[PDB]
Amino acid sequence: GYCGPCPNNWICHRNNCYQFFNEEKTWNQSQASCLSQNSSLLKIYSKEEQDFLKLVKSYHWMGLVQIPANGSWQWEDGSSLSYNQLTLVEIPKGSCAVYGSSFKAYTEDCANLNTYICMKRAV
Amino acid sequence: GYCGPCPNNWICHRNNCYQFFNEEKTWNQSQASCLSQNSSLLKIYSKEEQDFLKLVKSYHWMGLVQIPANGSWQWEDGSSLSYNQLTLVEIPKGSCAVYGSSFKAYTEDCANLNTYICMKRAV
Repeated sequence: GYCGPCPNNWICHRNNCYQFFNEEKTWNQSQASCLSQNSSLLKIYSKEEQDFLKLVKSYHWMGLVQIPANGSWQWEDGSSLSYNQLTLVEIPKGSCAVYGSSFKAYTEDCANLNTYICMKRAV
Repeated sequence: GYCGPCPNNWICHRNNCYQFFNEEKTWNQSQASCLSQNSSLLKIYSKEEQDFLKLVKSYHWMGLVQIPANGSWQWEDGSSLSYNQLTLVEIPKGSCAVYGSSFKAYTEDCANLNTYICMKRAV
């Protein structure tokens, strides 16, 4: 069958759309860049349905952030981080997270410059 | 727009279809597995149009083999390996090649067991 719809030249899988950007930006600028293209930073909503992402090397900003008050990690769509989605390595002080392959994420200072991955959840 | 057509749950990009198999097989068994699903082992026909593949980690069988006589490397579709497609590291004796990320390939004994990537070139 066909996969989509998706922005031109984006990778499509189960109707989810992904694109990898190597221009480095802060977490906020990365999220903004994704939003300007009608998407959001990468969200791992299901390891089973996003299996190939385990093969993505290096580190990239994803849509996982820390809440100021309670300090609870949640995705940009407001949903909360679940145990079965990925293994988050909480390294001191950082309030944003980079995806680091193998369904593992690492906390970092949001002002750090990183490449990033945008995703459009299917409808 | 839409991307495809592609086998169910395969990754689609510019209408090319890809799937990553972690069950390890010899080069021949890997090619056969791809063929049985109407595809062929991964071919890098254009670094520009297959850019995201630079991010694929580990090593996987691809459709690049050595010809018995002249010993010229060519893809499975008969086309010849071009300089601008990838950097092939010819390590002694092997007649098959594994893709090793960053558009680099490494020669290996075809009987080695490796994970593999299948691809359906667009039409």
